[PDB]
Amino acid sequence: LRHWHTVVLASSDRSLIEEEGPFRNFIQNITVESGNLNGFFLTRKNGQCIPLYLTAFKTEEARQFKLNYYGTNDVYYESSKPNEYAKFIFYNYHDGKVNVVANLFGRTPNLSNEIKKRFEEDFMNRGFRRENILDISEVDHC
Amino acid sequence: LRHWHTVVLASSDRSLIEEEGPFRNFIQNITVESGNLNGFFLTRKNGQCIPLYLTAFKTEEARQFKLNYYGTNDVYYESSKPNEYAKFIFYNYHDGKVNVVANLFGRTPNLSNEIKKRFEEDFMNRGFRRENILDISEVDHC
Ligand SMILES: [Cl-]
Ligand SMILES: [Cl-]
Ligand SMILES: [Cl-]
Ligand SMILES: [Cl-]
Ligand SMILES: [Cl-]
Ligand SMILES: [Zn+2]
Ligand SMILES: [Zn+2]
Repeated sequence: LRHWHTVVLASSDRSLIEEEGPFRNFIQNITVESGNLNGFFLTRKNGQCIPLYLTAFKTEEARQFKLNYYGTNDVYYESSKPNEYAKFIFYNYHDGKVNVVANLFGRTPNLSNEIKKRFEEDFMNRGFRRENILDISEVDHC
Repeated sequence: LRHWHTVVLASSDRSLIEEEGPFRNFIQNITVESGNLNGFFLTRKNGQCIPLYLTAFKTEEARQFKLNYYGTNDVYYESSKPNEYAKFIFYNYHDGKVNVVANLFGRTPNLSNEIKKRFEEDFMNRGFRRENILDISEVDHC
């Protein structure tokens, strides 16, 4: 779980992942430190690209983490092929309101259409609009 | 996962678990079938306690399930004391809106103070009012 790229972002609240949104972050590296996930991202804030470091701390159960950011978050990791892609589902609690932000990471800037399609269908199968899924592999970003 | 009782309900949207709420259901039994969880609950409607049968389907993750109810739900099972209690977290997706409904089940109508307190503070630590936690152990319910 080293070198990564954010390929697709999906959220119950589109603004969370729109330009300069709190969850429009682009992963660069993920370091596992004592079961915790040390993430290094880049993000655009007021006209520039800036570094963002966040640690998702382990919990009583594997693949589930806790992260303090834009409130609190329950983080779940998933992947059939851990060396090809990584999926992180964030349930963000911001002042009493809950939102889900799904992240699809790839070893390179893009991922197979198969992986991306299933990721996107799963999101849509949960009642979310296609407009809320942002494939950033086809977009220039930080 | 036999005999169970709903002891505490907690939700990001209080109305979901108050009277007439879609998630104010009382577990009676949980039967495992092919990795799936077949739950039998009671629901209060028009003065009567009515049966509610729902199957939470397995996934590529042992304690994770999928459930079609009041929209769709990603369900997670947790418990450090499997024969004493069961915790089920429902991330509900209804009309593009996300809500979290946590259920604490006991072998009997009530549960250890230690278990209930940990459950309750974990929920509160995510920015929710104590108002959103309903301990029904002493409430006359189905
Ligand atoms: Cl690369
Ligand atoms: Cl690169
Ligand atoms: Cl009993
Ligand atoms: Cl009984
Ligand atoms: Cl009742
Ligand atoms: Zn690269
Ligand atoms: Zn009993």
